Amino acid sequence: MPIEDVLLDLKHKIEKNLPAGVTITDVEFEGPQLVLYTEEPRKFADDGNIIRNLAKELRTRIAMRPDPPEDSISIIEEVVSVISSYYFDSGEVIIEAEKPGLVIGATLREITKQIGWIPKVVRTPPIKSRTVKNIREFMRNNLKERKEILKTVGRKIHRECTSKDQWVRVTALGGCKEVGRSCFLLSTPESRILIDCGVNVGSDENMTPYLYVPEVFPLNQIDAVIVTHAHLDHQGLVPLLFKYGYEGPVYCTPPTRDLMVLLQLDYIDVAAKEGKKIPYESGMVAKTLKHTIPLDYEEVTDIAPDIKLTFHNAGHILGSAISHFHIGDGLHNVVFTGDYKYEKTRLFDPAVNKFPRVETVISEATYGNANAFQPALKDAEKHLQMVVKNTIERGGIAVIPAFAVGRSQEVMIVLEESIRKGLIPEVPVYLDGMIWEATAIHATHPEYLNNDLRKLINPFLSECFKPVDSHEARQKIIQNPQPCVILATSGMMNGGPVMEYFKAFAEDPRNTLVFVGYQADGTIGRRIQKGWKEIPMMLKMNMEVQVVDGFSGHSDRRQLMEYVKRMQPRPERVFTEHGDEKACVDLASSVYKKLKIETRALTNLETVRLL
Amino acid sequence: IEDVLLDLKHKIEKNLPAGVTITDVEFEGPQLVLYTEEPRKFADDGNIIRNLAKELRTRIAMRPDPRVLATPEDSISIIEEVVPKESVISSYYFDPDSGEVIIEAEKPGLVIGKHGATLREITKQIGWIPKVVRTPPIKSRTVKNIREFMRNNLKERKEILKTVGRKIHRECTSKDQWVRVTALGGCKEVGRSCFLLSTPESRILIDCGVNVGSDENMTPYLYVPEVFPLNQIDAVIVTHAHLDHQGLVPLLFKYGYEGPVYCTPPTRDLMVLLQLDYIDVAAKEGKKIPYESGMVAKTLKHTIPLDYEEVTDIAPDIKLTFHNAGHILGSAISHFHIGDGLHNVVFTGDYKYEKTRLFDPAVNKFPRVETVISEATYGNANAFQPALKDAEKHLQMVVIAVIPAFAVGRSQEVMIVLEESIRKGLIPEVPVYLDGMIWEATAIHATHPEYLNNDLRKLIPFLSECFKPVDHEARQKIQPCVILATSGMMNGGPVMEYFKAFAEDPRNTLVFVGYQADGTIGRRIQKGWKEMLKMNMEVQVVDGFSGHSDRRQLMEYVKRMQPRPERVFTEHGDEKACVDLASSVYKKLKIETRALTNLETVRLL
Ligand SMILES: [Zn+2]
Ligand SMILES: [Zn+2]
Ligand SMILES: [Zn+2]
Ligand SMILES: [Zn+2]
Repeated sequence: MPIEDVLLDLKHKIEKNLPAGVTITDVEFEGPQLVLYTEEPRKFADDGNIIRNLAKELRTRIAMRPDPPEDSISIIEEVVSVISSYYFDSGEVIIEAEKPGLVIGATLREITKQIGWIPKVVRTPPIKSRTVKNIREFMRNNLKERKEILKTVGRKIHRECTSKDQWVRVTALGGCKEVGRSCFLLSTPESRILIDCGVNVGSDENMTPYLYVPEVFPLNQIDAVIVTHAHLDHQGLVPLLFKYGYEGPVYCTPPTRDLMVLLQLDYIDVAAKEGKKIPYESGMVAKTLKHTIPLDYEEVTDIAPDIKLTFHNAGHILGSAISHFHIGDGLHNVVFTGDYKYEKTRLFDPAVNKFPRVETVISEATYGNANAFQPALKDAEKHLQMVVKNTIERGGIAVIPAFAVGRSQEVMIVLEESIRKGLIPEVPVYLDGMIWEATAIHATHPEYLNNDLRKLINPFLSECFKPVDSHEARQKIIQNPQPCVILATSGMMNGGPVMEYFKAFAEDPRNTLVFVGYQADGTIGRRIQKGWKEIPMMLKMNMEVQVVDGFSGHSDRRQLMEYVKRMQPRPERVFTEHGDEKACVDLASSVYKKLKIETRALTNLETVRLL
Repeated sequence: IEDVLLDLKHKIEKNLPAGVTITDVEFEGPQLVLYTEEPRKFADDGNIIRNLAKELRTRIAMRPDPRVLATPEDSISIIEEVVPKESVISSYYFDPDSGEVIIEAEKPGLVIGKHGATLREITKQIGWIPKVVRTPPIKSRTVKNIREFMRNNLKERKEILKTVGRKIHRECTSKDQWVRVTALGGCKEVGRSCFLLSTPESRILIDCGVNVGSDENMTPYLYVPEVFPLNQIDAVIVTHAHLDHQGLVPLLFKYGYEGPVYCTPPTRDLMVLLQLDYIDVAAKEGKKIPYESGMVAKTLKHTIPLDYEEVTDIAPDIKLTFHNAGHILGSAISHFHIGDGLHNVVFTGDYKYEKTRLFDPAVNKFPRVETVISEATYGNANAFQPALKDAEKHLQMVVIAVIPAFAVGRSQEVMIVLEESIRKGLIPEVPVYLDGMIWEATAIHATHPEYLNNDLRKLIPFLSECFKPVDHEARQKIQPCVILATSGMMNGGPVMEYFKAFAEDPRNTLVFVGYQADGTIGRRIQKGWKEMLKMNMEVQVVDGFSGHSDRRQLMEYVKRMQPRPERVFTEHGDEKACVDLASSVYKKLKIETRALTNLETVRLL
């Protein structure tokens, strides 16, 4: 292996840059990173400048780690505040403390001295995520395979370039002139990157992206998969890639990682109970997680010999990213927005549109229609409060379909506040179908929220919220109807517990059904919102329907236009996707017309050349 | 697979009439073929096969079981007894694709007999089916070398037809339908045409040309996922014989392609001529050689000629029909019928929508067309060219005169104008020297009279005493005269020897008879560059023999297409040419149209 020889060259380079007294054992490419192993980690914990002075002269991302838990936990517990938990990752120990300042750098220095492990102290989450813990245990149980997969991915990233050609192009494999099954191929002569691989949203659930075409098969030709955010319509078929023999990395933000596992296991579990087609088994979710490499916002990451990736805040859901790809030594820069919201919301900061360079933007277009404004945050809230207030005060209960992550959380923040300020009546807000576990995960990723929510996490711990995922518990809400609010899955009524709630509450006109975001073509929710009163399960709906389209987590028409208009630098092309046909085409020609930027709607199975 | 062929056999045997038997059933290329020891019975009742074909939706030919076929040498002797000595048979060729023997006779009626009597007696005795043809005036050495090569390789040939055949008749496997076109070269440029037409079941490559311009080594983007692995390619279609459309077809074989190449019969012959010449000249001049001659052989073993108007299943869901393009001998417009009427797309290749000295106008009538992919060489708003009659008078008046030309294309139309001019006395007289395979190319025209228009057909000009071929001792000997010489845009060949020596005397003229592409020496000169060689030598442009539709003609072609297409796409022109023509069709004719870009894929359905 002539890659060993570039790692030796790197070892020796490093060794003559190191200060006296500091040694390393080995140097390895592990995923995106160059990793230095050391028998003296304390020395790197004390002087953070070595890694600075090292990365500097090497022009790359470098981590150090200890040369290779139950005795560590015990040695730490003597040496060290009210510690909730520990997690031994990279030779780090995460410590959860109610008072984190008391554990931190004199004392952190003394702790590393005695135990070697590097302490990362974190404030004890108000809520326990059972998913975060299961993933951590699963990663420990699979450390050997994981290290080996990182080595393989690493060496492939640092293979040498072999074409004397330069070009860049994007092929669409789903998510064009439709909402659903987003999946795109960015390719160069050296590299093929897959952005997203979603499930369909609409009439037919089985429909996948066009994965069987020469541009994607054989899957081993794929350098990486990027997941822009955790929504099923963007990650849901990533495990199918593995089923079909993909063996590279999946890159996403840390919260995406956690949500993706949650939503995936739930997808296939619900699919079994409801009796639909099950695209992959749970073993493929495990395989996807073993190949997942999280990256934080703003962390520039070599994912291929000629491609650097940087994630930025998208403002859509927890961990949602805008994906910037820097190709070559400044050959081209392309941004895939994923789903985004160019506006500060209760949970997140606005989508980012400042980049060192951007020649091409591929943007979503969900509210892309000329018509498609959505009410201001403040007005949407008052509207929700009034619909819910009125429903309760007259003895009805308010069913609000939602996704586990996305529309549910913003709705909860509004409700808790409203009840707290005596603006909706004190009444139980039931939460069904993984909403609550999804919310727990937010607590574990404070850095992915905006400043105000960060300081607050406390809304989500209100007495009002009552979770339910027991089926036995569901029936008690049903058998004793009693004025309340129900957030329940799934967000477009194509299935899930919201259908049980609906099957039983749709008859009394006193009740209300609250749509808080768009409902896509072909969905049950969409069909209801069009004033169909006969819904197949066949039972007739007399219940009030209100639409308070303020919590979708997407940029409205104005915001889509402002995002591109105010982008720095200004891009030379934009392409549109993730909207119904008219939405993509309307937004595209609007941007050409108003902003004079050449823009056009993508079509599934077309390939466009960027350079 | 044998088992599905038995199921066909046993099936056909159930419906054959009493007395009629078959031995074997094979897919050979696009056809299902029934072998029989009693061919006479199929010659008498044509209703047997014609019905079976229409029943199974597929072309069917019957052929004699080899066990009832005489050897060629005994067939030659049996024919020579049976036929009158003054029939004067020049040659024989025993086609192994069809169990037919082509007999070339000076007097063809004598070999056929009174009402076919003698042709009947010959088949009776030799099994082979005689197709008699009038002996071509010029002798094509290429045509003869190809025929001999096919005989020497009969076993591999039959086996390649079997393999290609079984692949064509594989069953469909997708529940999806779509069509799309990927461009791999020839977009916003002249040169290295190569397009991929694809469906969920099929991938078809149309053309695979060499570059024309500054850099000769430049190929189409053949190394991308849509083309590798090359076994995924069902078929290669070669629209016409020009190097900028077929010249790298043998590179495909070098890189492991093993399916068919489909083109017209004259294209086949011209392609082999021009390819062997390409690599031979590249050796002598000292440029990069992309493949060896062995790859031209391999290509020819895989070539399957189709005549115009022959509807041909090339894939489980694609039927192909060639039609006259009007550009050069054998040039085709390619119509692809996808599915059971899912979509129809025409690739025009290079074409000319006007009757010329040699050819009829490009065809633009089809049963259906939803998409047209058209050339755009003279696509600029500016790019009219003079009338045939006016072009001729101009050439006559201008006309030592060096005229760069391609082996096939510009050279032949020029030759017809010159011989006539000299004969009538428009230019008094001169030896018209012909260098670099022009003459051999012209011989090939004589072998394909059906691919010419009516008037030239009746005429076969080319045997005038004036024309003097030359291909190194002759070169050196070259006194007032005319020189047609290769290559047509001055990127190399003997015309550079002629030029290296005649460029100094201002007395001499350099005649450009067709466009010169970006990056060529001819283009540089044609722009009035005088430098390196000092270039005081008259330059005249008589742009009337390119063999392409001018701007008016391009527009007329689409404007009168029946049916009207829903989209057109443009290619094969310099950037401004492709974009200009596109938006001109959108504006004038209201048909959505746009120029293609290399490496983009467009979805048709
Ligand atoms: Zn989303
Ligand atoms: Zn989405
Ligand atoms: Zn041509
Ligand atoms: Zn051409």
